[PDB]
Amino acid sequence: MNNTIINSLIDSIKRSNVFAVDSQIPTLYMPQYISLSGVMTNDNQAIASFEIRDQYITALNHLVLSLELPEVKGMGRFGYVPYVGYKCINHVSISSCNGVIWEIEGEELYNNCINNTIALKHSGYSSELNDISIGLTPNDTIKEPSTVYVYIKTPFDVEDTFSSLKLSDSKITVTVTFNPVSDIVIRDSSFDFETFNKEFVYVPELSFIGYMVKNVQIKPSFIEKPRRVIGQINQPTATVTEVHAATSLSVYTKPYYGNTDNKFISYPGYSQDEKDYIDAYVSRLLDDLVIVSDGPPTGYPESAEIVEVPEDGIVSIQDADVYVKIDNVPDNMSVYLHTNLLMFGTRKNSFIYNISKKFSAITGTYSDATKRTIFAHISHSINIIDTSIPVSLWTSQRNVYNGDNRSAESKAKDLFINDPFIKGIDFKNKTDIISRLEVRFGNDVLYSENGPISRIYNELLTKSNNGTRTLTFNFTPKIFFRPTTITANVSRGKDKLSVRVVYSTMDVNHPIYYVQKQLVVVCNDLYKVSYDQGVSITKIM
Amino acid sequence: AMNNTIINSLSIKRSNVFAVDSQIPTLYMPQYISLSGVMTNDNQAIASFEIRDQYITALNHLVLSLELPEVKGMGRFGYVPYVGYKCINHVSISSCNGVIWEIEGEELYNNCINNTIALKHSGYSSELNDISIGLTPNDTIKEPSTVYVYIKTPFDVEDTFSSLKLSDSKITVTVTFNPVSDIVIRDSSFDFETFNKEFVYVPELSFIGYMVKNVQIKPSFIEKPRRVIGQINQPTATVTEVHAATSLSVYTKPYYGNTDNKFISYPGYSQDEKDYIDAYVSRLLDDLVIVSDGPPTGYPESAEIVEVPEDGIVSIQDADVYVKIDNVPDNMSVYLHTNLLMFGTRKNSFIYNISKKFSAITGTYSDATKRTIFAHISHSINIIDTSIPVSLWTSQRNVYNGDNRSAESKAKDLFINDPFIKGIDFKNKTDIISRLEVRFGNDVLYSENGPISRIYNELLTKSNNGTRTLTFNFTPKIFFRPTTITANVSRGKDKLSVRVVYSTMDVNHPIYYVQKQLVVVCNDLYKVSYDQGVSITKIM
Amino acid sequence: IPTTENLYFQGAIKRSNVFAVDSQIPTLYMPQYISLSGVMTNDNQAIASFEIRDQYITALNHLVLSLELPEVKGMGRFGYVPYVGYKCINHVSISSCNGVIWEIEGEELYNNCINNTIALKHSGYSSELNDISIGLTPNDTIKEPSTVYVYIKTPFDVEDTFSSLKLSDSKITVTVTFNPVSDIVIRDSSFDFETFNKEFVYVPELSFIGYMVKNVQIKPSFIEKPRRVIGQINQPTATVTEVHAATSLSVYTKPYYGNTDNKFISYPGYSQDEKDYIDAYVSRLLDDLVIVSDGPPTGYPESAEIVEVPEDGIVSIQDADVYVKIDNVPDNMSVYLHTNLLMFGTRKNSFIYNISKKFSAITGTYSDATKRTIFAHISHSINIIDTSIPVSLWTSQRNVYNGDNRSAESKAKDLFINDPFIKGIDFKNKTDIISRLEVRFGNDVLYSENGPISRIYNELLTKSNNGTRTLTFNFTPKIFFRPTTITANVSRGKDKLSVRVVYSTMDVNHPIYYVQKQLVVVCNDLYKVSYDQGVSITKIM
Ligand SMILES: CO[C@H]1/C=C/O[C@@]2(C)Oc3c(C)c(O)c4c(c3C2=O)C2=NC3(CCN(CC(C)C)CC3)NC2=C(NC(=O)/C(C)=C\C=C\[C@H](C)[C@H](O)[C@@H](C)[C@@H](O)[C@@H](C)[C@H](OC(C)=O)[C@@H]1C)C4=O
Repeated sequence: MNNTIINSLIDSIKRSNVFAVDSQIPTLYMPQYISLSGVMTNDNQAIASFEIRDQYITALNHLVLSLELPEVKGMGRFGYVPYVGYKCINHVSISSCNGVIWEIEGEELYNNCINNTIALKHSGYSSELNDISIGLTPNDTIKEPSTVYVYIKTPFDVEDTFSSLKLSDSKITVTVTFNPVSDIVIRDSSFDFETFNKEFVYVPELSFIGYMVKNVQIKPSFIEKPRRVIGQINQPTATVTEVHAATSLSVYTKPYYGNTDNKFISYPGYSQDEKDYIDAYVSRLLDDLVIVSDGPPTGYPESAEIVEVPEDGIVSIQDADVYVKIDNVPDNMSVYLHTNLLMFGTRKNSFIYNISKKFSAITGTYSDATKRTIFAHISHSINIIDTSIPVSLWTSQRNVYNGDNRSAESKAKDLFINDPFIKGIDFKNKTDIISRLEVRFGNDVLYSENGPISRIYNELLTKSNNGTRTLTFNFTPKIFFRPTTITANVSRGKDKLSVRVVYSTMDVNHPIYYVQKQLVVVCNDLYKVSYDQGVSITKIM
Repeated sequence: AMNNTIINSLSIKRSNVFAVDSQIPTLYMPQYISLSGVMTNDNQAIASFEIRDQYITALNHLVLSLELPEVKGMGRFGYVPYVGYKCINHVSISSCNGVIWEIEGEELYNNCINNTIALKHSGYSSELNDISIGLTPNDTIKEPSTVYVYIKTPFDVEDTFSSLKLSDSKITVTVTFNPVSDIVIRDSSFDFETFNKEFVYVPELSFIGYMVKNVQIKPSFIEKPRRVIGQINQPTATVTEVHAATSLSVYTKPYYGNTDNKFISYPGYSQDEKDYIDAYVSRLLDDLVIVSDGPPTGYPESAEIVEVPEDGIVSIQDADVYVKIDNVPDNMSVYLHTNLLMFGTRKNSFIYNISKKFSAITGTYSDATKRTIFAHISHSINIIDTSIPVSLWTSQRNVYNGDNRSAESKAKDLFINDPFIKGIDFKNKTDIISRLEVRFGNDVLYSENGPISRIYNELLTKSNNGTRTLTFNFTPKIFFRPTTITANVSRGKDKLSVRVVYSTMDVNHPIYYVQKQLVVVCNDLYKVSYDQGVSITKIM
Repeated sequence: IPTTENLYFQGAIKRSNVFAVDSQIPTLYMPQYISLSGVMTNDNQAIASFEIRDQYITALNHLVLSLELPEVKGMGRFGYVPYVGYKCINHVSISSCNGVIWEIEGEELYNNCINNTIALKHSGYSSELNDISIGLTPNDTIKEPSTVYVYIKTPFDVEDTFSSLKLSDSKITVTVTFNPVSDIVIRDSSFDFETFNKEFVYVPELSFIGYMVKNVQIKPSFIEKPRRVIGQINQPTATVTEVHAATSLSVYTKPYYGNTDNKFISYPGYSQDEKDYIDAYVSRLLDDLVIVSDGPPTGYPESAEIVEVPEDGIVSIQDADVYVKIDNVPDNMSVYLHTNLLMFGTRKNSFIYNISKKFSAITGTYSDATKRTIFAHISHSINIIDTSIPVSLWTSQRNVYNGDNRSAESKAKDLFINDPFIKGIDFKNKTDIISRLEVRFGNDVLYSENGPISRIYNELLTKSNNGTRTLTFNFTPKIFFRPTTITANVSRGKDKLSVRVVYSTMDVNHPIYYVQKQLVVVCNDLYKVSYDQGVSITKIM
């Protein structure tokens, strides 16, 4: 230590000790990780029930659901959706003999864990699970058996032991409803889904941190329970009734693919970036987009317009110019460009949405050894929306053209995607289709915004990179304080939350226009956690 | 079920760790409030936001929205990474009694540098930061976008507890903006003259407002940052009237006022050290290795383009460059530019040559596109090379021509005016400080050779890009009165004098001529009193 | 119609103040960053002693050890292990005149900092340090001199000034024992390690945050000291004796490479992902795997089976088919495939583990200019285990075949890896080799598991992606509360923690089977910090 600091200190005011503290004796307890097998029940929806009844387990928290993924054998393309564990959850319910204590919808549990990288990884996020593997023979192993762990985040984990679920000498039932296996699987037509669906069984195990407490001093607390309201298809409104004490309100959009066969051209697999989705789509198209053939290429529909690339290299599709230059092309062969690989239009001789027009430069070298074109660099304007268009909409009734002018080989490689937690109108939820949000508490306008400033606040306040337009009414510390809520006024009709959105106007000649939307409104109501005590007499009969 | 061993294991006063009394908080109601400002115009843009409402009792979490316009026309254009923070010059929160809290643009950015989410919202995408090209005068270079800048204040530390209370006073939030030149990376082709004339800052301030029923206001303490920028290249800077300081930060900034702010390359959205280097290598390669029918044309007379021998090795003095290109036509030969960029202060002395920084170049010539497709490059190019302004290659100090590149390459040079660059390179990799000496009055307060104060700053703040910082306060904020370095007016200990020893560079290296500026940041303690409106008082 | 009401707060007793707090006056103190040079001692093991003796250093925390890495000159391949700073630490000991206050093993300090990205970076994680650099001339600079910073995390940093180590007018000694330089260096046979080991010296400097406190009010506290027990080689048990008050128990595996020369085929350098390890291995093998030669290739052992690739492109190695197609092959030359690059078999008529059979497609273009094959795309089933096999195990006595059928050029590029902190049986600790864990407190079974649910909990509760099978007993916030421990019953015999694992069964014909294992058990015991007659620690019993 230098002299200047010594002189600065070398009087007597009431000071708080910042260099020592009294190590308070905590409640005498003992934790233990407890694992239990359930009871399976079977629209023949799979339901697992876990009963927790023990004199020693005083309190419990940190629920983790294990799932045994079986060995997948056979032919065809198969892969699991990212975070497979969360995606196979439809509903989680924690109940006692008095009724439901806390419950959540599958998507909401996922939304609550979206900022937890570790919980998402344990759930099932690997190249082993999420890459689309191919089976060549009926006995070939597509996927090896694996175990996934789903962190069932509850309000009891917030402040560890302080927030824990205290079993007041009663039975606790944890009920897990599962989504059909079709929701968690990405497969092609070649894959035998019918056999798989029948043969597949959900193999769960519930784990939790149990606490054996000596002379526990139980006190009443407060809990936030989530409620979900899904609006009418393509309707820009949704209402949450009986709102008396709400801590938060979330608003988001979901696509509805019930009007399609849920088939999509491409899928990136484990690689989940916006660029990864785009690159996978470009790769799938390139095979049919630029062809090196001896004369006019064969195997394409009559509707297809495959033009020979001039010496200039530029092929003009209306106003759009495509520069195609392939090296080491054999003298007997020529370079061809598919000028209408995928096209859409609602009126004859009108605006046409052509996927071939979304390319500006294609360069590569022809391989004599593999009889394939090895593409070097592609200049395109392909977006996340293009990769998110269901194949059905290209060949829909609304289209005046054939639509899908790809080869039968390409069409056979299309994958079924039935992920239950998709948001917006694209796989990455990039496109914001809400131009204005209006929240009304009864007749009075509670909140309005054009830009997603509520989403920006949600992302900041929750340290999340994928948030939703959320209104937070509670800025008080949880567990130690009674949560602040938006309070109702039944007499003035201020007992409901009415959400109204203004959807972005889309072009009728773009296939995304026909993707149906659903408004999702999530409300977190406040409940009081009480512990029933008293004497009851019963007539012996 | 619980096992027998744990059961067997289980008058003393014990604290309840399994239950707590859910305390009734102060009755309040939060609301996200958004306001439009008042624009004022060296004709510097200033946005004023006035906050006053009988129901807005307190506020925190200031977020500034910015409407980036559609950019149309010809040329290369892109935004600097974290565009939102970069366009902020100064933020000032004041009342009728004066300024409550204020910050310089760079300091606000420095405070949010460890916040990934805040940085992303600010504007960090391929859509904004990649250098896009406009082909026709009506072509859209950049689509309109909205960016969100988190104005981190001392009021967010402990949420409602730390929040700024409004004692029936008018709170003004003043945002001074940097010129649009600082947030834009563009080439000569881009019509910046029209862009600068037509561009307008479109701001909107958002904050979390609180309606508090019967608020019980108490006095608090606030840390306000002060910045002192030293004389260009001067290894000294002094902070006067230091009476109660919580911290002191020291860093360096480059100065490019002696250049045209033009640089050869830029990686765009990809911001790693390797990304900067790879972009530079890519830009030089087409001029470095030429496949031509006879001696290549279009280069200055000063250029020394040598034909690559059958051996493949071209010797530039002591440096050997292996150049081997596949599928070269019979009528054409492989050439190496042996002096692409050169610098020297004397005619027969040491030369800094960029071509000598290459050891192996391999590729395949494309007959279809008439260009060389490079496979693998072995080089010793560093982050400093990518950070040299073009002006320094053709400077007066240089005995050589300097820039022996083609007119095509020179036309692709980009103007970079990022206001928050640190050190002498874009990634602030090179540490140019050999010694730090901090004096309080006349006495040496702290002395260091290695950047151990930076290592402590990075550890204690969980940041990967920190500064040489002396922290005097290790006491928890809000709940305690901050610990400070106290002054002695009588003894003369009322100023912080920083003296550095810059590491000396080679005069024959162009980086030597990059001007430096020493930045000293001091955080003074102020008392916040709500008697007769909101007012701050300097602890002395 | 476009107008929407802009109204504020449209949703409106002893109360705790949530909008204001009393700014308590703290203890009068002054911090200072203090740096000290040590005293080097030399089994000739390196030991650095730092004596802290000052009447004004009242308390201290945040220990940071600086290390001056020298300029590395000469020929051969050389690079440092990632996080070089932590890897050179063997043991850290903080002691006073009364004895040891706190101490840690090198690996445990690293384990405690594994979730701290910043601390790991400061330690030495750069392309400059970790990439394997090559020296061409005896005076060529391989590595430039560098300074690394090792954050010696102690229990005194938990609650900053509150948790800080107080110096009761006593001399505090910080002793740092260093691992041999062999442990922190990755080099080939060409590199003169004999001279390097002789010329290398550890150049340390200890830094800490010292606090000069005016009228300090010292109070007794509690400290957790880690204890490590390493089981006998290939022994599935390990016991921790005298367990009286433990806060946690960690169990993990380590490989033992003493039965090998510590040489490995490949190393990715700075790039440390699972894919980076795999890609580096594939790259190293490709040079010998696919050969473009004028007639049968030379330089390989007689044991090697190099087959000419047919016009078909398919080379069949038993039931495995390898598609090899190289472009621009000269007319005087042919394409060859090494069908047994690396092979292992316990019997002559048994299952043979062949690395060449792990490849399905190899495509590239031959360069006439550089006389090399430039590989475009490789389809393989190479895993993290393959990259983790020591070269010695390919040519071991157990193998009835030659094993290593690579060229002398490839074999000369093999690197010595002596990283002291490797876990599991692979470099990334991906493969879980424990099928069952049994923890006993005395003779009674305390905890048993099949799946790694204790590791899943460790990873969740500590927000770490690289955790260990850990049993936590303390769920109470440190420093404010007295830590909750598993208490002993000396009379009943429960005064020891006995761990037992059941290793997952591997195939005898796979070289990984012969990688020897060591069980590591870490126990954190509770000690009382008493400041009567200087600083001293007492074991809670
Ligand atoms: C909402 O929760 C709050 C408490 C109530 O919850 C209670 C009911 O459960 C607690 C739990 C679970 C705790 O772990 C602590 C306390 C309490 C409670 O009382 C403390 N209670 C006191 C007891 C003594 N008084 C007065 C005086 C003598 C100093 C102060 C509080 N100190 C306390 C601590 N800290 C210390 O002693 C030490 C060794 C250091 C403290 C440093 C600073 C000061 C804190 O870091 C500060 C930022 C803190 O306020 C937040 C971490 C948080 O507050 C918020 C708003 O976020 C609390 C956890 C605790 O660790």
